[PDB]
Amino acid sequence: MDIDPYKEFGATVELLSFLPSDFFPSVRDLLDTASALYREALESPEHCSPHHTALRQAILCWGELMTLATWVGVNLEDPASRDLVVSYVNTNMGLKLRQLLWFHISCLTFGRETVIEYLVSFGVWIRTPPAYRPPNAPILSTLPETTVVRRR
Amino acid sequence: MDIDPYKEFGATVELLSFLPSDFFPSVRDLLDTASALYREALESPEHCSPHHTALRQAILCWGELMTLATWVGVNLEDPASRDLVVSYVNTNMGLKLRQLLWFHISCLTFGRETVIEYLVSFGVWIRTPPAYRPPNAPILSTLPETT
Amino acid sequence: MDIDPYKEFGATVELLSFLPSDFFPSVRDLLDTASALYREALESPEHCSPHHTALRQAILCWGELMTLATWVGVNLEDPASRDLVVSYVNTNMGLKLRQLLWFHISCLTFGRETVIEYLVSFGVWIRTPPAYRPPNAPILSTLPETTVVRR
Amino acid sequence: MDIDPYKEFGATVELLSFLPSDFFPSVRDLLDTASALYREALESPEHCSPHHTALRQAILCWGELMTLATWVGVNLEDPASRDLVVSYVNTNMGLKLRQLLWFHISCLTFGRETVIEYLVSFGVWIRTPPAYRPPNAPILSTLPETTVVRR
Repeated sequence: MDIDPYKEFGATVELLSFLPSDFFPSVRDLLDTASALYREALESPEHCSPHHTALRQAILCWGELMTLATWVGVNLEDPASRDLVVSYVNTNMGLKLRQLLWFHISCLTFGRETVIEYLVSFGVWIRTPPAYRPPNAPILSTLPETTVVRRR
Repeated sequence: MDIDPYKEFGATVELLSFLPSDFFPSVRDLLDTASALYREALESPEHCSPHHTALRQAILCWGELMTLATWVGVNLEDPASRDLVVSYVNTNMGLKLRQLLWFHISCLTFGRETVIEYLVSFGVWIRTPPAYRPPNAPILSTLPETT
Repeated sequence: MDIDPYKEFGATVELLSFLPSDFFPSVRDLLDTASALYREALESPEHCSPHHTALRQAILCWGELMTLATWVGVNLEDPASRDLVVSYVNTNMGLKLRQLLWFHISCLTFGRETVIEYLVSFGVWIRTPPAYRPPNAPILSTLPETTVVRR
Repeated sequence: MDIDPYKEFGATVELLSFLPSDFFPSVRDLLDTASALYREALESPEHCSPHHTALRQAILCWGELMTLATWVGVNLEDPASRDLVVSYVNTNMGLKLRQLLWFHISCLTFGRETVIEYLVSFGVWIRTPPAYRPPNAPILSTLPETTVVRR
């Protein structure tokens, strides 16, 4: 039974596989973003959308790894293996979560069709050799390109 | 932020704590149950319901922990350290997952309102003193038993 | 009781903690802006807007902490104990004031719905990797863009 | 910046200066009256009235001085200084605040127009020399000091 976490949502793991690891915010930046934006919907006793249902499971998935990370510190006396496993939880298992947090926080912010269409145009850009492509990657942002929020 | 896992489904951590920790079927007995009944819906490119969405996440949460335990076997040359890590994952981290699989596999099979009532009714049984407690714990059943 | 100063205005304490602590201008820059713009309305018998009511209380709250810090200098001799309380008022308690002045002076100026989407947009901007975000930091302005003869 | 807290509510600082300093109940008694009657509206996600907006700011002003009162105790190593500045925060800074808490808690019950004409009437009473002054001062109440009811 091979489950594709994004296939339910119209994306694919191959489609998100082109985004470099530098693309994603840190796992703390994404938890702050979900907390400061969606937490009233995430803590509510409702299903708002499937992106909410999926973030709730992902945020708890990470909290149980952060229990493991703080566990191997107190309950493991070998210092060489304490920091070797914590490196794996933060760098490896964190990279797969950052990808998953980024996807649902973006589909709530920008809409799901916009994020999927952005991952196509970003893949076109990232597959182009650096000489033949524009130097700036495509941007996904709520800000105007000039920023300068103004009013209305 | 708190995010009680069960709250959007009508339960709470305090309501699933009526069940003892050793009540739950081993993770592999749960994965083979979902694989038997639900595999085609769990792998479909659709939103079937929120319980499907929450199983898909839980099953992937587990597969990434078994990757962790496969990694701890290869990459840790201390056998005295590797046991406490691999055992903590299969036991301590399995329990909180083993509760969450049991909940959604049972709400897909038996319905969600039946599983909430099962938790209340199992709490009445587990709270009864051992003298007056019936010998047979409550159990979820699909049988009207038609003839 | 637990009261959130921002909650009646559509914001929370974490939504203003979602921006860096050094984003907010100094207390004196914010008190100058209130007088250079909103003085007459803050001195009036009218209620005007709830941002005025909330901002009057904040300006007066800070006037009492400056009476305190002036009091401590005169009436508290021990210098190491004075530097702890004077710096605590100006920094730790000043940070919570800076956020509260900044929020109401900006909602009176730019609108409340604008400042709330600015806090969300500026905080997501700063957590994005630099290559993947617009190069310029967001900013609030009332000056219309390229209005005459450019558009 | 010369802001008057009460001017938007129809009073002044010298209209509340009719009431002696020791008239006002302790901050604890005033925070229990706001917590008893008004707590659900003070924590509400809405603007109930200007008196709510003013209490919300004032209850938060006191919460920050009780963090200062706690921080001084822990973070100052001189017992001569720590006990001197905490006395200022409780006594000196609490007087102006419990005068402010009294006014808004007294306006939410009884109404605002009643609390103003209570201040005028209590001044007429407190200015009267003690020989000609009646024994029973004015009082804010919704019911007589004796109320006959059948049940």
